[PDB]
Amino acid sequence: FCGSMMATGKLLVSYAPPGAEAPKSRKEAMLGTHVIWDIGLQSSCTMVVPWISNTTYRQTINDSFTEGGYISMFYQTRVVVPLSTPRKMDILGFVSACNDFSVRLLRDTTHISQEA
Amino acid sequence: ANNLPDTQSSGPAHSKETPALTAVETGATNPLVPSDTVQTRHVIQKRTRSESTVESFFARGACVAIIEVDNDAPTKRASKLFSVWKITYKDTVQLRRKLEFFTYSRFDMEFTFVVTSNYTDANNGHALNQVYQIMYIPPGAPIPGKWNDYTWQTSSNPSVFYTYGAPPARISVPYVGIANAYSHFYDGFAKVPLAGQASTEGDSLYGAASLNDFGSLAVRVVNDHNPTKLTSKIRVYMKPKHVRVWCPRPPRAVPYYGPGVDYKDGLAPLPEKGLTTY
Amino acid sequence: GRAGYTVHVQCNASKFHQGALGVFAVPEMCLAGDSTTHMFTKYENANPGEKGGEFKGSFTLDTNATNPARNFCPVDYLFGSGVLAGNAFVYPHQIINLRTNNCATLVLPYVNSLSIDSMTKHNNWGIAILPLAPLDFATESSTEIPITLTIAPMCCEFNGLRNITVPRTQ
Ligand SMILES: O=C(O)c1ccc(NS(=O)(=O)c2ccc(N3C(=O)c4ccccc4C3=O)cc2)cc1
Ligand SMILES: CCCCCCCCCCCCC/C=C/[C@H](O)[C@H](N)CO
Repeated sequence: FCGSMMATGKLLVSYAPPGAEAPKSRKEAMLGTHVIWDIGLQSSCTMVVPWISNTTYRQTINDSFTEGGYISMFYQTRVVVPLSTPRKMDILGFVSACNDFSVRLLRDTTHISQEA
Repeated sequence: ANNLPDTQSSGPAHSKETPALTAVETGATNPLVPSDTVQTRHVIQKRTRSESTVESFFARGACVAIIEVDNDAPTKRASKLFSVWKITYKDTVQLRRKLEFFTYSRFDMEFTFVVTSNYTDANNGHALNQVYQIMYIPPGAPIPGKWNDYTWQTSSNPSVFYTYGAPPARISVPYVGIANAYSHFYDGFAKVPLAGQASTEGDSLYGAASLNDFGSLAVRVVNDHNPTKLTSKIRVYMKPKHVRVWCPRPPRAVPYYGPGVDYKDGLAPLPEKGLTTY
Repeated sequence: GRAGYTVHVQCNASKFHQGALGVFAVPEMCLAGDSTTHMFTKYENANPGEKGGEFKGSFTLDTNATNPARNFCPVDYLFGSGVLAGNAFVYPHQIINLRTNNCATLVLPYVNSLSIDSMTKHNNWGIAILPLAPLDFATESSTEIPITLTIAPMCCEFNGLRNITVPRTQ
């Protein structure tokens, strides 16, 4: 959370394992895995997306058989600021792998290409 | 009924411990003693809380009902030769309020019956000493329909025959609840209405559990009628015994209105008093 | 059905706001009705669901005899049951004082006169939230802040399986 120190709020960060309609409101999202983040002195919050999969591995392509689920963020209460404070702020997102993470079947990427 | 802690001598304080300051937001009460904020002497405390135990608080017979019966010719349709009183502590207020300091309770109950009688007129002779029958009718037992029908045989119901002029009758019952405690408050219904049921089905009074939870007392004058009409009142006094209570509640502040928590009148209990007036 | 609860009331504001909420967990929280008929609140209104209900500032008697509302009329200073609200602190409670905290957490055991009871017929607990000190903020426009309840059943235990109960609504 990169707002002012005088800004307060509670957010909800949710992970819904796949197979149902994607959460489009907090009511559905709070039924899945979720963390309620209180914006305070500690300005960062981490939600672990646990490994929940039918297959022992997922493919690194878009494929419904090994789909991973849905990640969403909602306002739990709301952002509240006093006067003389910016009413719009930014949050930044980061992602990393946990210590249980692994990959296999080396392959060439689609992220780099060359032309004659 | 335990004794109270002695007050310990406490001298001047100059330190970073601040018992005076607290945070009621936590929901806890600051357990301060006088020595925390003023200098105190040593006092050997001799006062005790023997009379504020729940047992001592309820160890009193309270009048819960006044059952009026008559001894008169059965042809006199105005006279009432027997009376049925459904058992409850909610016909009066005092014992009710004391009990409703708490949400749940277990207790044995002592019933004491004080019977008084009088002539109604003076031009029809006199009367011989009356005997009164007080029959407990547990829920489901047949309720008397007449002062002299078969039900008064009381083969299985407990009955007390009280002779007028004798000391008030008295009996005891154990804790008879079908639950593990009496519920002074029930936030629910006897029925859950079901979708599709007509509006006349599944409807029950809010907060009532059973239509007849503890049965009734049926009271009559056993004697055949004298030529003159006699009126009697049986005052019922309840005393809880071996009381246990759970989940204290704020006491009733406005007049009771029915057997529920409803209120209609007297909604302005507090009087007027200046903020800066001692 | 049987369950305890973890109730978490969430209400954040700024250091320039002020106000206090009393959050009370009331066993057997019976509320007063709105009519001359005793104990007349209907099941549908007594069980509003997640939306809950609101305390009122004064008692209004429902005089519509043809189509009675049969609803609660819980007055705030009577704590909705004819007892002074100031004494509601005898109940398990916390205070959200906006200058101090922005949340309250009440852990409620199963409280009842029975080991287990019918959850559809009987509400074991009530949650009451009363503004002990009014919300205020240095602006002419009326400020508003949200309160969010997050409740977790705990040690849920169910008995007597059969076809599903479908309570009447509306
Ligand atoms: O003299 C006193 O001790 C006595 C005198 C007054 C009193 N309070 S009262 O408000 O006047 C009152 C007066 C009568 C009844 N009452 C009835 O009228 C009745 C009829 C049938 C069964 C039970 C009852 C019963 O409680 C209840 C309360 C209680 C007891
Ligand atoms: C002459 C013998 C008569 C014996 C009568 C035995 C009945 C005992 C009744 C005790 C009264 C308990 C108080 C009431 C408890 C709560 O109100 C109920 N749980 C809810 O209605």
